[PDB]
Amino acid sequence: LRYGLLAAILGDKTTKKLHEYSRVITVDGNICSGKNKLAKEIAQQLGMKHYPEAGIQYSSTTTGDGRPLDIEFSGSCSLEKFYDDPKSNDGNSYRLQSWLYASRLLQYADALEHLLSTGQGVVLERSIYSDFVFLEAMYNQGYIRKQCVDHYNEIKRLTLPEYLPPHAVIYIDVPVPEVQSRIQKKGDPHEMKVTSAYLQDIENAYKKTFLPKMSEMCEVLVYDSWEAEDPTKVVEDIEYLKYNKGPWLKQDDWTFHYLRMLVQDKTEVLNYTTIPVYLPEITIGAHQGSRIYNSFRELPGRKYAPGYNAEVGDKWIWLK
Amino acid sequence: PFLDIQKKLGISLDRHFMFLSAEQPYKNAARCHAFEKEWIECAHGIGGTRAKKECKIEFDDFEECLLRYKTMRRMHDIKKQREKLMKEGKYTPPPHHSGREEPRP
Amino acid sequence: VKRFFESYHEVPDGTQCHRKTYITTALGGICGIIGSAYSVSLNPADSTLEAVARVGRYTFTAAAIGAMFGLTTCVSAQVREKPDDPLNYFIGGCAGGLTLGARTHSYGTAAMGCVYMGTAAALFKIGKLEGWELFPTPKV
Amino acid sequence: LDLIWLEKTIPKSTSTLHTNMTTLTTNQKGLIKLYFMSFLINIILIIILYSINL
Amino acid sequence: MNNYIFVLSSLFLVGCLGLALKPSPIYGGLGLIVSGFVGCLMVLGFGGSFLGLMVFLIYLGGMLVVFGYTTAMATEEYPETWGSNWLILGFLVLGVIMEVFLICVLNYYDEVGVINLDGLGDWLMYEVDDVGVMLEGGIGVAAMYSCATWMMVVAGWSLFAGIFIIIEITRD
Amino acid sequence: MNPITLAIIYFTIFLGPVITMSSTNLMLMWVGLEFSLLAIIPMLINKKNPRSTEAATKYFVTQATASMIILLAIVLNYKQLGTWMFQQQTNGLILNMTLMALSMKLGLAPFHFWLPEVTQGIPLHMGLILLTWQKIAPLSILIQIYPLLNSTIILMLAITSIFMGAWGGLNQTQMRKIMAYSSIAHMGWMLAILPYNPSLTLLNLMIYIILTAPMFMALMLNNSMTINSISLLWNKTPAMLTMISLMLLSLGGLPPLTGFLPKWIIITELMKNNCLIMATLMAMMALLNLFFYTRLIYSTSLTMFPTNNNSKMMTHQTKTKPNLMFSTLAIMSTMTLPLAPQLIT
Amino acid sequence: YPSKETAHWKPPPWNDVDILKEKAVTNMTLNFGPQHPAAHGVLRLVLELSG
Amino acid sequence: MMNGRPGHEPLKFLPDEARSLPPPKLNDPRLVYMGLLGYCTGLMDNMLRMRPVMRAGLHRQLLFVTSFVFAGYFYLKRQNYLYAVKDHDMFGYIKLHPEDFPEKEKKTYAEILEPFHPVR
Amino acid sequence: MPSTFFNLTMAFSLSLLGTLMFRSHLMSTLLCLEGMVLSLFIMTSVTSLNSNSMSSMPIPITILVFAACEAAVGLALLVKVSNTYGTDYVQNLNLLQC
Ligand SMILES: CCCCCCCCCCCCCCCCCC(=O)OC[C@H](COP(=O)(O)OCCN)OC(=O)CCCCCCCCCCCCCCCCC
Ligand SMILES: Nc1nc2c(ncn2[C@H]2C[C@H](O)[C@@H](COP(=O)(O)OP(=O)(O)OP(=O)(O)O)O2)c(=O)[nH]1
Ligand SMILES: [Mg+2]
Repeated sequence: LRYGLLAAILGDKTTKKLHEYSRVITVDGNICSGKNKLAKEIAQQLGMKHYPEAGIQYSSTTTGDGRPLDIEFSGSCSLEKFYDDPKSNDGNSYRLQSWLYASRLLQYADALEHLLSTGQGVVLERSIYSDFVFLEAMYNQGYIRKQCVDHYNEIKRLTLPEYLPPHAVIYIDVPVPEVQSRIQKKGDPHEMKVTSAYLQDIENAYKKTFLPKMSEMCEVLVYDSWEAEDPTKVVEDIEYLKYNKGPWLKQDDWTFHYLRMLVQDKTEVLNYTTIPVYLPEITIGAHQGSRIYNSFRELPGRKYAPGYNAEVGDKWIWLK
Repeated sequence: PFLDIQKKLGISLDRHFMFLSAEQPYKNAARCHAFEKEWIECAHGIGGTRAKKECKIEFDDFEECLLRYKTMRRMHDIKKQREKLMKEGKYTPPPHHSGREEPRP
Repeated sequence: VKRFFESYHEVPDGTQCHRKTYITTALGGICGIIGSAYSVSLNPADSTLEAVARVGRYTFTAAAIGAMFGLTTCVSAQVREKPDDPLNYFIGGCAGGLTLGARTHSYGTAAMGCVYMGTAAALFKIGKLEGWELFPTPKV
Repeated sequence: LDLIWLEKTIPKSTSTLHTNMTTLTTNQKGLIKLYFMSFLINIILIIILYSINL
Repeated sequence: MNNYIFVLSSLFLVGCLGLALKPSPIYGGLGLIVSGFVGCLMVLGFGGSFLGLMVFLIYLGGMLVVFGYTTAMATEEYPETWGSNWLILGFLVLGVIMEVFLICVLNYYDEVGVINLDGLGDWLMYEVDDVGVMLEGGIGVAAMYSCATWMMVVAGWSLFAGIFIIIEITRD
Repeated sequence: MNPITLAIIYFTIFLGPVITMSSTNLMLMWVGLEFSLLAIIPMLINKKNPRSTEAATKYFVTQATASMIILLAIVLNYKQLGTWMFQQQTNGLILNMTLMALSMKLGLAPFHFWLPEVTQGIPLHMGLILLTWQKIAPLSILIQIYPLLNSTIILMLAITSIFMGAWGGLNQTQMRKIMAYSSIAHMGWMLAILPYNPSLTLLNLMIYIILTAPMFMALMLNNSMTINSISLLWNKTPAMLTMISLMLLSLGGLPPLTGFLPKWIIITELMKNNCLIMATLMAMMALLNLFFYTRLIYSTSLTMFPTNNNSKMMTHQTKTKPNLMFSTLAIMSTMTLPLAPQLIT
Repeated sequence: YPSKETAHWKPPPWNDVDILKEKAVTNMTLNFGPQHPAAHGVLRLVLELSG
Repeated sequence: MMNGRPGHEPLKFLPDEARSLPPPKLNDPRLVYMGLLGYCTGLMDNMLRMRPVMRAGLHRQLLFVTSFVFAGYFYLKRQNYLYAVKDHDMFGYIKLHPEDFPEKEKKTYAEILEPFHPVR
Repeated sequence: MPSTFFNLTMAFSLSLLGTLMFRSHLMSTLLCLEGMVLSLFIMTSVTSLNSNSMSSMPIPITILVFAACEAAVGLALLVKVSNTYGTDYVQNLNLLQC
């Protein structure tokens, strides 16, 4: 970790390196509603770094060689199995939800570190402030239980208020039958095996909780599909947005420095996602944990620290 | 002191006002300056243990110099014995102890 | 009171049983007042009446332990005609432990107090016979 | 003897005594009013002990 | 005039008794203000007026700040004074009675110990320089600038550090 | 927390005990204690949550009351003897109230009721700086006046310190409370040896400091404040469990760990001064200390507690947290027993 | 080691922050006027003040 | 307890009289164990930072071993001086006060009568 | 002087008794602390004036400075307590027991 108090004293001031487009903009919508291309085009034509939706293998892609690892290393949770049978007795649904929240938290830490280190803004797809919607959809559809909901709320309470909220939240309003039609047109059969009640629960979670609680603390951009599927007018709105609220105004150099330390040391980022609350949906046990851990250390490029693995071409090991 | 930076470097940050017989502003000696001086020069070079036994005479002089416990007890008895004699009337105060004296410069 | 607990030992054991019982009862009562004060201060009662009731209970229990210990020690010394023998103090400590167990209404605490207080009183008697120093002044 | 009474006598009784003792010593209410009243009792007892030791 | 210092010390003890008995902090600050005034009077009686006047001024500013904090946040709807509670006034009169009893015991039983009725007023000023200039108590406090520069720098560093301490605590 | 305040506060924390140790004046020792307390308050309140607010308030009132009792003792000694040092004939009452105030500053029983509460609710590094740095200057003051202090009051304070430290460490589950009660037991040992040999008190203080520093570093590795939190260390950081076991056994004081050396030499000198009863009771309560240490070792190292899913992502990430001084202090606090004649004087 | 007098205890939070009940803000209410030189005699301005 | 002795200078690691002592041989088990402790410290550091145990940080291991040997040598010289001056003060006090340390005359096993305790 | 010093010792003793016996108000505790400070100041000043120790006359000013720093930090902690709980009642600061 090169950055630190000494680097801040020698001069790495975030407010010095900020500019007019140093914004966190999160695009959010339903399961299949114009979200991936919109964020990509916004980032492309405003010169920000685009971050797609943090999937199951996000940590695997951002660490090591970047190849997607085996699922037992990357969470032992399957979106396809959740779509096939959401009420399974192995606890796949809440395992997938918690793993996706951890991946989104890692992506938020990476985006915040990039913003506070380089000054370039970030365009996220469906950040950590819009994952309780999938929580409440699973809970209202009976897929998970109240203990899982309380555990997720506890992790969200421990990990949420240490970061800053996004500068702009863009929302795509697409109705449930249109989501049905787009999912049927996409062609993934597991994704066809979903319910309009589940999608309606997602949209209800949006409209009843996500939109106002970010409305009171950042700029909200609820747009229809026809206002969307045309990522230029939204860019003009983003350009002529005025940010006169939220906690980004009261931030200064040293608050940015401590936030940068927190987001650059990833162990403190994912510290409270590994709380020892022994929920049977998430807990593994000694034998399976040791087998998976030993296989992960015997995986190529993962036995030692990055830069010390001689099997992948690291050199001058004896001099460092 | 637990650590002796002041003794090693030769400075006296707080060693020069540790007691009454130390340096005083404008050469105004404190009370019992000579009695404390007799105690310090007695106890130097013999250690704390030998100071309590062999410098008892100088310390006992210094203690009731500063505290005057024996002075008050001696002076109280004179006032107590005089006041007892006034009830029986076999003593009278002199004029110079009754406020009618011949003053001198 | 230093003269009081010194006058505990001015007579050999098996003599002045009433005196030894009375001084031991006073010492146990003092220890009970200390323990009751600590208990009331750390764990306050619901009312001043409950607090003074707990102080009375603790003081009476500790005074009963001390009285039974001293009484049984002196009676054992008189019956067995040997004062300098720690088994008398062991019997007294067991009697104090059974008194504690009777006040707490549990035979397990009765036996536990018997063994521990008998061992402690036997060690006390051995130390007073052979000059053990509990709080020695530094000499080396 | 072995599965009942020696176990009831030495190890389990020692464990029970120390568990009861640690419960009684750490049954605290977390109130510094009580803590400072306890400190006052400690000060009073130390004054008494010094006065009787002389 | 001989027992003037004794009367002042008794008044100071009474003020400290009220302070320990703890009325509402308005009245606690008032009692400690009059205790500071009495302590100023005792320092002026024993000698140099500088120390007593300085502690009077310092506690005037200090309890200005204490009163401001009390009316800000250390207040309740019904403040508690010495006489509004029967128990507090009971320990007040009990403390006065016990002070009188204690000085009577030290007068009678212990004879010339710490308290003597006949010896009162005879041992206030022990020895004074009859002829002499620069004998006041402010000369030593001035000599803190010259003789105890370590004392000066630790007091100044305490105040500077404390400014930083208060800024960091009340940063919120 | 800008570097100006960081430098001022940390320099004052350093300067307090240095002034206290370097001063031949009892008043300057007192003002060094004032610097230490007043400087460490903002570092305690730094998290700005209600638990640290309670901890800072309790710490402030406790150390303030102890400081005023120290000042009473100093002023009474200055009235009695005219000097600014307890030289040889200061009053035993003055010496005993000095001992009371310095003991309540240190945090030993029965003045120990605040120490687990204070070290709970503060961050782990603040617990480390508290339990290590704040206990040198009061022990320095106690070392300065060792032949004058009351052996009976010190010995009873030591016994009750080790007893309640062992019982508290037996009871609690929280790491910071466990190290607080461990600290109380260790101050019990240091005070127990203090009237007879202050060099052994310094040796025990240094051994305890180099024992409790890397345990706190290992706690800072993952912010593990719970028995379960340190139990999933086998999935978090498996290369440290052996050092945790060895350091906790050294804290318990077994041979051939070098933490046996302070207790061994302390009871050697105590039996040289004929207090075998006192030494025996201290040793058995040290065995109880080792019992809660062994329960901790069973929880964290010898068994493998169940782990959760997000620990896979934590193992995916990399850390540079453990510093250069962790391994040095761990090795010097684990395997330094054959250097016992060099460690003692 | 749960007992009767300590069975009501809860574990401490993992981040050392306890959720307390939101205290009602006691912003004071001032009847500025009507008998006031600045209220022009006939204005009952009630003021919710913080400080 | 030696801090109040006559001619005690304050706060120096090695006084001039210590130079009169024979220095450590520099190949002795105390310094060898200090170097071994430094090597184990380096290996512990490598394992904790997840480097190869001895195939990484050779300069770091060399620095650890050398610094441990250096500090151990100087500390060992200091404790050798301290034990020497302790024995010197002991023998000086023994010579200065011979009436408190009398040469007791121990009799032989023909004048002393040890009691016999049979085992049977 | 001995009667005055005994009265000052008793004043400090009752102020310490009040400090050790908390009531509902942390500011009342701090006021008892300041009464202890004033008692100590008065002792030190009358002792220096009795012994004519102008070398020790800086000691009362030093205890005034350091104890006022203590008072400042105590008021800062009390404003933190009142901001957190609405009042400065010492029974609110009891949730660190578990
Ligand atoms: C015929 C010969 C007669 C004479 C010789 C008699 C003595 C023989 C040797 C003694 C043997 C003692 C054995 C002690 C250990 C066995 C008890 C034990 O294992 O207790 C376990 C229990 C904790 O169990 P835990 O893990 O919490 O829960 C169970 C499942 N989870 O633990 C607990 O609940 C608490 C355990 C406390 C620690 C016990 C070990 C230390 C004991 C220290 C004794 C101090 C004595 C002096 C005390 C002061 C003076 C009275
Ligand atoms: N159960 C669950 N599924 C999630 C969660 N987050 C994302 N998913 C699923 C929903 C989809 O099946 C899949 C991809 O999501 P997207 O919204 O990115 O859809 P896609 O990229 O196909 O289209 P779009 O972005 O809408 O243009 O991931 C979550 O937290 N829980
Ligand atoms: Mg997409």
